[PDB]
Amino acid sequence: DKIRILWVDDEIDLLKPHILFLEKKNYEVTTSNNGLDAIALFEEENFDIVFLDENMPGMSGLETLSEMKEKKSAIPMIMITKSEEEYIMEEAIGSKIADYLIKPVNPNQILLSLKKNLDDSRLITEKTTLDYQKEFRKISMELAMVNSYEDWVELYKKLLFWELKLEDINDQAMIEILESQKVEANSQFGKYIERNYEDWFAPKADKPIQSHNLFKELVVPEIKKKDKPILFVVIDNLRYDQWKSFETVISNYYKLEKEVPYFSILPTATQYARNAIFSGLMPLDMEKQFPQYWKNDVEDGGKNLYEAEFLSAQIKRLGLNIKEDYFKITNYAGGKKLAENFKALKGNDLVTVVYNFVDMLSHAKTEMEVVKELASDDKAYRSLTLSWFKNSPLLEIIQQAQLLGFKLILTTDHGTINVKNPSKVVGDLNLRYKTGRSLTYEQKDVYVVKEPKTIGLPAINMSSSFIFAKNDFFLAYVNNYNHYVSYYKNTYQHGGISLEEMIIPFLVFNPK
Amino acid sequence: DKIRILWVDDEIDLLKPHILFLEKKNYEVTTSNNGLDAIALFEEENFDIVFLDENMPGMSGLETLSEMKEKKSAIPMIMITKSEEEYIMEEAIGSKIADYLIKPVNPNQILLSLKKNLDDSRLITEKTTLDYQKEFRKISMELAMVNSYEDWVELYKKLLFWELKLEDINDQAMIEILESQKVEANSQFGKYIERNYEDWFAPKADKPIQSHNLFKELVVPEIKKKDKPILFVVIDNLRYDQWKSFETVISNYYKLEKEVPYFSILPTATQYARNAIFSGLMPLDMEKQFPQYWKNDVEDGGKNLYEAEFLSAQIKRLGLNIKEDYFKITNYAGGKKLAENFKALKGNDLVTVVYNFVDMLSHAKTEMEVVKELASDDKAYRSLTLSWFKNSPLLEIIQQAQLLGFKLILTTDHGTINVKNPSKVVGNLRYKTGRSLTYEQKDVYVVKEPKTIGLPAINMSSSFIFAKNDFFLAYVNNYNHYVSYYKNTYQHGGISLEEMIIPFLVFNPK
Ligand SMILES: [Mg+2]
Ligand SMILES: [Mg+2]
Ligand SMILES: [Zn+2]
Ligand SMILES: [Zn+2]
Ligand SMILES: [Zn+2]
Ligand SMILES: [Zn+2]
Repeated sequence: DKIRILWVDDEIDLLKPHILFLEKKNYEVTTSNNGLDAIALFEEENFDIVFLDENMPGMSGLETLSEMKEKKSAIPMIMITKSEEEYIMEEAIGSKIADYLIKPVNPNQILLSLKKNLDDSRLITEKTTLDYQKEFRKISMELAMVNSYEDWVELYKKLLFWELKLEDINDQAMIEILESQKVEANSQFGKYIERNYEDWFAPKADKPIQSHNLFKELVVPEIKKKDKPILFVVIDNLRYDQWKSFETVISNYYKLEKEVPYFSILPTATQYARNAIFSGLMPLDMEKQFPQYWKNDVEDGGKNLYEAEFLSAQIKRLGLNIKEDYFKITNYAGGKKLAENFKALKGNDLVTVVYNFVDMLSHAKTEMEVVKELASDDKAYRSLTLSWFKNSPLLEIIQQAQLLGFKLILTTDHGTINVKNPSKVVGDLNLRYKTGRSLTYEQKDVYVVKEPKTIGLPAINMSSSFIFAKNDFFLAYVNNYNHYVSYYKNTYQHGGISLEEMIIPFLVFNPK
Repeated sequence: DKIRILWVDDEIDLLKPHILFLEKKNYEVTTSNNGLDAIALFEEENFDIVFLDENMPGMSGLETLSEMKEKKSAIPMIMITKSEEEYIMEEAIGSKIADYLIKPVNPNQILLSLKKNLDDSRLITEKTTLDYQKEFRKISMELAMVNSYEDWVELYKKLLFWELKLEDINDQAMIEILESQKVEANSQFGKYIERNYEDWFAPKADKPIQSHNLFKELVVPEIKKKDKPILFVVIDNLRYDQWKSFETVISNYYKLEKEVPYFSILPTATQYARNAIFSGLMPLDMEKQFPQYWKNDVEDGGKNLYEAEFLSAQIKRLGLNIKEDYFKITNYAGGKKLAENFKALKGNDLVTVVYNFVDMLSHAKTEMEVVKELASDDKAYRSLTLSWFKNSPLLEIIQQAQLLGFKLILTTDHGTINVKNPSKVVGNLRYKTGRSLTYEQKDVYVVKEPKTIGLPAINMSSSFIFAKNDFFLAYVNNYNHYVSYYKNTYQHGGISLEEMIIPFLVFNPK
C-alpha cells in the first residue's frame, strides 16, 4: 500500500532526517550502504523507486543503476549525490536517470521528485479534468461570439489545445462535452464561410492568407533572406491536430521560428488547393494562363502532374533566380530513395517535396478494416500519425536537411474530416464538393456557388455550379444511396467546409 | 547557436549570480520581473525554456505557466520557487511542469535541469551506444554457449532488451552488430530445434511448455485458485517484442504476477498452434479424437472454426465445472461490441477472447503500400503495435475486466518474422506439407514421418518442411514473382525466436 524506496548511499546513516521526513509522508524506506547489497535487495524485493549515491566505495551509483535497469527497466531511479561535475551529470542523464539531486538536498526536493516520478500521470489527469470543468462554459461563450477569421483561428487553437489535453482523461462525459463544442464550432464556421467567402475575392478585402497567396507571401520572404537553403515540404492532407501530434518529435531536429495558420481555398481538394500553392493562381486563372497544365474534374488522369512547371513559372514570375527542384513522393520506396540521395541537392536554394502518405492513409480508412481499427477515432488517428512520422522516410529526409543546415518550411494543402451524416445529391468522385451543370442537392447542407468564376473557379461550361458540404455531411448520390451511406459513413473526406479541412498550418524552422 | 532562457522572478536582481553562472555555460538569459511582461516576451520571441517563480505580485508563476502553455505547449517550463507546499508541487506537476526546484537552489542544480530537459535524448543515444559497444562481445560469447531451451529464453530476453534499447541510436556499425546477433541467434536456434524437437515428444522428456500443454499447465492452476474470474486473451501472432512495446501501457490497469515464455508447436501457424491451445492435443490427436472439427491443409474453409468446442471438451476432460464462454474477434465492430457488453459476463469463471487484429495487420504489410510505410522495419512495427493497443477495443475489454476484478491471462499462439531469403520448393511461406516435396535440405527442418511430431499424414509419402532463419519457401514455377512480392514480408509457420518463443502472462487487477 505504501510506496517502497530503496536508498543506496555509503553515508546513509548521515541521512536519517530525510528518511524520517519520508516515513512521515507514508513512504517505506529500505537503506543500503553498498551497491552490491542494494542489488541483492532489489532482486529479492519489489521497490517502486531507487535513490542512488554516485560516489561510494566499491560499486558506483552508475554501475549499480546499470545492473538494476537490466533487471527491472520500468522502475525509476534517482541520483542523490555531492557530485557536481558535468561529465557525471551527462553520464547519469544518458543512463536514463529519472532525476539528479545535488547534496545537501532539501527533503522537500526529494518529495517533489517522488511525486513527479510516481504520481504525475494521475495529477495531470486530475488537473486537466478540473481545468476543463472550469473552462468549457467559457469555450461555449467564446464560440457564440466568434465573428471574424482571426477569432476562428484562435477558437480552433483553443479547441485543439483542449482536445490533445483531454484525449487521455477518463471522464467520458467531459470528452462528449468537448465533442459537442467541436460540432457546434463546425456548424458556425460553415455559416461564417458561406457568408464571407465570396466577399474575400473583392478588391482590397480583409481576408486571410489562402492557397494561392501562400508561396508569394510566406515562402518568398524566407527565400529573400538568403541565409540558408530551404526544404519546402507540403504534406498533403495534414489536419492541424496531426501536426500538433508530432510537433515535439520534430523539435529534436528543428526549432520552430514562425507559425502561421492559413485558410485553404474551396474546394479543400488537392487538384485545386495544392495546384494553387505551386502556381500562386486561383484555379480559374490556372485554366486561363496554363491550359496545357490545368485539368478540370471531367478530364482523365492525374490532377497534380504539373506542379514543378507551375512552381517554376511562379518563381520566374516573382523575379527569383534560384536553384530549385521538385519531388513528389507517392510511396515508401520513393521516399526512401530521396532520403538516401538527399546530399545531391546540397547546392540547391529550394527543394520542394510533396508527400502524399497522410492523404493515402486518410483514404485507406474507407478501404481497409485494419485502418478502421488503427484510426477508429480522432485520438487513434493522431496516435497513428505520430507512429508514422517517427518512423517515416519524410523524417529521414528532414534529418538529412538538418545536417546540411537547411531551413525547413512545413505546410499542407488542406485537412480532412470524419463524415457522419448523408446529404442527397444528383449529379454526374468527391464526397465533400461537387461540380456540374444541373446539380440536385439539399440547400441547407451545402454552400452553393452558382457562378464559380466569382470565387476563382473554372465553370466547365456556362451553367456550371459548385456545392461544398458543410458540417460533417457527405454528398451521397440518390442512385445507390443506402450503399453510399453504409460505405462512406465514418470515413475521412475532404473538399468542403470545416475547421479540420480549411484552417491549416504553415511552419518555418531553423536547424538545431 | 545558444539556448535561450526566459527567467521570470520578482526578485530577479537577487538572482544575478545564477544568471552569470549560466551565461558562462553559453546560455542566453532574458529576465522579467512579472508574469505579464514574461508572457509578452514569450509571444514575441522563441525561447527554448522558461524558468518561473511561483510567488510574484500580480500573476502567479502557475497563472503565467498556464498562459504560456496555451500559447506554445511544446516549450519546457521549470518552476524555481521558495514554495514547499505539497499542493503547489501537485498543481505544478499536474500543469506539466518539466521540473520544480526549491530555493535556495544550487546553480549546478539549474544546470542539471537544463541538460536533462534539453540534451537528454542525445546523451541517452551516446550512453546506450557505448554501453552496447562494451557489451556486444559478451552477447556473442553467450550466444555461442547456449545449449538448452531455458538458455534460449534467457538469450532471447537479452536480445529483446538491447533491441528496444538500441532502436533510436544512429551508429550503423552497432545497429548491424545487433542485427548480426539476431540472425546468428535464429541460425543457432534453428539447429537447436532441428535437434531436440522430435526428442521432446518422447515419454518424460525434458521439454518446455508447448501449445498443447499451455491450458492444462498454466491456465488450469489459475482457475483452481478460484478467488477471481479469468479473462483469457489470445492475441494471435504476437511477437515477444510487441508485448514488450505495450507492457508499460497495460501496467496502468494490471500488475504482472507471472511471466512464462513458452514454445509454440511446429508449424507456428494458427490452424495448428492455436487449435492445440484450445484442445490441449497435438494436431494428430485432434484429427484422431475430433474428425468432425479438425481440418487438414487440403480442406476448404476456416481452419479455427471449432475452438469453443475444442475448449469445452478440454475443460470437461480436465474435470472442471466452470462457467465459461468463448469469443473470436475478427474486426473492429465485433471488438467494440464485446467491450460494450462485457458486463454481461461478470458472473463467468472464464472468458476466452481470441483477437485476430495483429495477425491481419502483419499480413496487410505484404499487399498494402500504406502498411509498408507504417511497419517498414521492426521498430516501426512495434511503434504501430503500441499505437494500436493504446486505442484498441481489446484495451477497452481489458479495462472492463479490470473494473470487474478479473484476473488477466494474456498470451498468443505464435509470433512472425520478416523473411528476406528465398528457398526453392515444388508441390504458407514458412512451412509446407504434401506428398513428395522438392526443397533445399539446408534451409528447412524436414520431418518425413509427421506422426512422430504429433502431426497428420496420408501414407509414408507425405512430409512436413519448416523454414529456418529468415527463409521463405518460393514455388519454382513462379519463382521471380514470389521472390519480388514476398521478400521483406512478415511470415510465420517455421523456426525462429520471433515465431516460436512467446509470452504467457498472468496479471492481477490494480
Ligand atoms: Mg558517497
Ligand atoms: Mg517571488
Ligand atoms: Zn491534398
Ligand atoms: Zn484525399
Ligand atoms: Zn495465429
Ligand atoms: Zn498469419
